[PDB]
Amino acid sequence: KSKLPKPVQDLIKMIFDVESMKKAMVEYEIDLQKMPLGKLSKRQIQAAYSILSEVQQAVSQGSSDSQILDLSNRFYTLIPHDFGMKKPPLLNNADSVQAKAEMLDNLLDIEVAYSLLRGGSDDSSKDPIDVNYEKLKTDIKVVDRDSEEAEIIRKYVKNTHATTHNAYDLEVIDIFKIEREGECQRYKPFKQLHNRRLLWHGSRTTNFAGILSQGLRIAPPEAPVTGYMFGKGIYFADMVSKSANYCHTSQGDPIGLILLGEVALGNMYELKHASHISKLPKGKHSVKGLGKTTPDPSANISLDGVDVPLGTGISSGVNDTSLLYNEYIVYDIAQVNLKYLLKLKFNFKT
Ligand SMILES: NC(=O)c1cccc2c1C(=O)N(C1CCNCC1)C2
Repeated sequence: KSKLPKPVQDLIKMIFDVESMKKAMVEYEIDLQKMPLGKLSKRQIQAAYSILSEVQQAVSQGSSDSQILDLSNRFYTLIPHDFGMKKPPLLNNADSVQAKAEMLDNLLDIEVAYSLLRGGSDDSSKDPIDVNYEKLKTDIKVVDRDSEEAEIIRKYVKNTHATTHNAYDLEVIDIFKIEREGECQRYKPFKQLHNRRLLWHGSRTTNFAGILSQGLRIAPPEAPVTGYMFGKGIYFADMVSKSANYCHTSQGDPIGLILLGEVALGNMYELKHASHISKLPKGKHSVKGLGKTTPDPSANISLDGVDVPLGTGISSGVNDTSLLYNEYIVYDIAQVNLKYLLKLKFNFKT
């Protein structure tokens, strides 16, 4: 039986839940009879991205239908859905390819996880929890409730959570210190770079095995650019309110996970509107999307050299911005050092 702590073990069970995988799929209207979990493939997901990019181009050009129809059939041939009747939705706009792409991102992480939860020696010497834990290649330690670290984190979560979107309330059930294998010697060279901050990154639970196992990644070339406001990179927030929205929780499954990463921002290229870049200006090492709301700068705290902007949310200088919350994008996976992972309960006000 595992020597790990209940909170950690329970974390393993969460990120490796098959049901959750089939749930996220069925929720996507994916036919589990035509496309069961095991059938999922990386190549297949690549091809699908490519089709979606062709649709974007078609949509942008103003393709004379049929071609927009043939591309739609193609995508639904690759990704088997069950509509029954009324026919599948036509992918003929930005909105459609955007959503279809977000799903492929998720489906990708599910394949990564299922491929892991099914790979390796499935013997009976070590217990399932221990085996799986290893597959993650991540050191997971529980952070004491009554500790300076926990105190800080809880304050960061409490302050950056407001009422203008008070559709729910946040409860920190567990906080873990995390250190992925490799993520250290890879980040080292970037630590010798100013503007290092502790930012948020929320994601569906089903994507966490792939995140811990392979770290946060950047969309592939084949992936359509629509949706990525500031190009293909890694996105973070300084307010749990913006990040917590990517955990996609509901009163049905009120529990989600959210990361806390130390990001070497360097000199930030500040923008107020979407802008595909990837290629920053000389001297710029990241992008900062200016939001209408920022954490009170006077409340900024630090440690080790990492700034924690846990100050309560105030109104930034600019409202001429399209963004409501700030956004931080880095285009090099090594500019990120994941530090903590939180298990949070979302209490919806309804
Ligand atoms: N994940 C986060 O915490 C997060 C935080 C801030 C902004 C964004 C994300 C995120 O994931 N964003 C997506 C990027 C891909 N295109 C859809 C939107 C934008």
